[PDB]
Amino acid sequence: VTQEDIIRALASPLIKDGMVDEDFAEKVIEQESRYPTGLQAKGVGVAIPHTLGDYVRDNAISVGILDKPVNFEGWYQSPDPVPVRVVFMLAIRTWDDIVNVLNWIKDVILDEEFMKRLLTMSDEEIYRQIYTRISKAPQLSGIHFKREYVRHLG
Amino acid sequence: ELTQDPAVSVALGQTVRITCQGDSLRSYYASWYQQKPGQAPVLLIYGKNNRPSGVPDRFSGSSSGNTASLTITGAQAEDEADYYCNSRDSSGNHLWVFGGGTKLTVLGQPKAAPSVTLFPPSSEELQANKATLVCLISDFYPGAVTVAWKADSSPVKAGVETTTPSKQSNNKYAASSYLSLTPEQWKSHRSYSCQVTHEGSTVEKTVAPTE
Amino acid sequence: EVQLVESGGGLVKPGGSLRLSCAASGFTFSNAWMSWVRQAPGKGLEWVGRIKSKTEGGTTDYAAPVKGRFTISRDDSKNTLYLQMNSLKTEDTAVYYCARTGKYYDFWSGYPPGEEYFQDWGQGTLVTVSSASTKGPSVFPLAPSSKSTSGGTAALGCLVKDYFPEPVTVSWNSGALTSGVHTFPAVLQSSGLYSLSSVVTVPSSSLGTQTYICNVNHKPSNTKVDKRVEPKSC
Repeated sequence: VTQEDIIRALASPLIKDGMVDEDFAEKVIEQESRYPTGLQAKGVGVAIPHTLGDYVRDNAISVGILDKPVNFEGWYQSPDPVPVRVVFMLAIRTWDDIVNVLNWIKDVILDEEFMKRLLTMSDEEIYRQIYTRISKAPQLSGIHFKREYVRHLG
Repeated sequence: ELTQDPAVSVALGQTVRITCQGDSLRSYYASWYQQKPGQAPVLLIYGKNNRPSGVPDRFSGSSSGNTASLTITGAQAEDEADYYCNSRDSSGNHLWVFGGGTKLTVLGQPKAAPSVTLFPPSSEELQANKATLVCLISDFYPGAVTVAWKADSSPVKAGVETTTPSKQSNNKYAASSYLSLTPEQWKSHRSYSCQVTHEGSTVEKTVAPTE
Repeated sequence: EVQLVESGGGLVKPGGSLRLSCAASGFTFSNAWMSWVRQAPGKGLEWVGRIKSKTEGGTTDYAAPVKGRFTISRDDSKNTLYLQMNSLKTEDTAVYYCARTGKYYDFWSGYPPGEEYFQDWGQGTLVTVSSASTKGPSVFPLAPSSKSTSGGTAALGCLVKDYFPEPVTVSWNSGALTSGVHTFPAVLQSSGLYSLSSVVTVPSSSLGTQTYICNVNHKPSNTKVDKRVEPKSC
């Protein structure tokens, strides 16, 4: 189960709600190969794939938990890829908004115990935990987050 | 809100640190610009320590507390310039606030005594009932001169306008000084002198209405 | 190559209005954030304002002393940025630069929404706000004599007195004389008028036989002056 499989699967429900252009997955794939988004958290790799806001109609996040790690190239330069198990796909129109979501995502990936639960919880439980967190961030109020925006892959 | 020393010197080939200080640097990065006289500013460093392509790796950026620093290793004469930091004030009168600028001078270039030429008023300016003495000072380094004027043997401490020295090509400096007087003043004195002091030694040129 | 060409600067009375334009090329203008930065003569850089890309929301921010007097706008179909300046004041006198503005945010350390930086600058357009009126220059020869000359070479020049506003350019023999030419920075006299000088070093033995003309150009007053500089009988 490859990088393209992951991106296509996380883009699918955004495409279905028309949140994004219908070729959004291919645009994220091409942007990931130019500007990689693999990040090293403490015990686990994270990726935050996205593309330009011109391709998004309305703001949303799509979350993926990988049963086994998948290599993503590093956000930061590194000879070795980042083995990722947690993926936040972003569909954000504006620069100002995306910088706020990334700050927020940093806070959750440094939450070691929340990340610990991300690896074990159900789709439903993951939904409720992220939804609560998002709703306590007034700057995140424009971001749409639905139960079908969470899934496991593999 | 962004403080920067007005002037700093560095020996040729050594390292200089140009630091900028303000509250907003605690939370945001500084961008750094080089500006030479007569030209547009040029971006040197942005973000943490990113260089635009074409900026030499002698330039770097760093940050510590409420300060940010532009470091230039092995300074070259071509690095002489005004350096400006910029950052986010976000509550002040300028969302993007510049420091006041630091002029970098590179010491250790070859010393050169000024070449001085003084022109009297032309016949055409006199016929137009005006008169200017023109003192042109060229090819000196370091780029600091003191200019004084004399009427006859007496100094003239008003009516004088001197440009701050500016780099030529060839890395020497040039400056000008103008003495405005009336045609009768010119015709009335025995002579006027321009007196240029550079590194404690003085070159005086004299003109007289007689010639 | 990136190219930013400002235009529209000139002399204008206090309370007047002026519009600046900047034509961009060499990059995708409609993706770009674009700023205006100004520099009063002899002074530091001052940010004026910035307009975001349309996808970013197209919003403007302005410096406080300018808010409610200046407006920034953009025509992406014509790759042009504008600065509308109303209710102008003498303290608005400055060279106005248009700057392509990049944006940066560091994931692990950055603070939203990150930083803006001025990655490409045009050459600037000079805006002079004053109640004084245009004045062309008076050009006078700085004639060589035995009180110039340094043996094999001699300095001769031109004095460009009492003009307003800046700039003045100077060439010699219609630009056919370039080596040894030095043109000095202008001086702002307490009258409010500018003066500058331009000197050229030439062979001493040519002074009786080679003609030397300084070509002075003062575009603010549509004035050109060609002044022949002749050797004195000294």
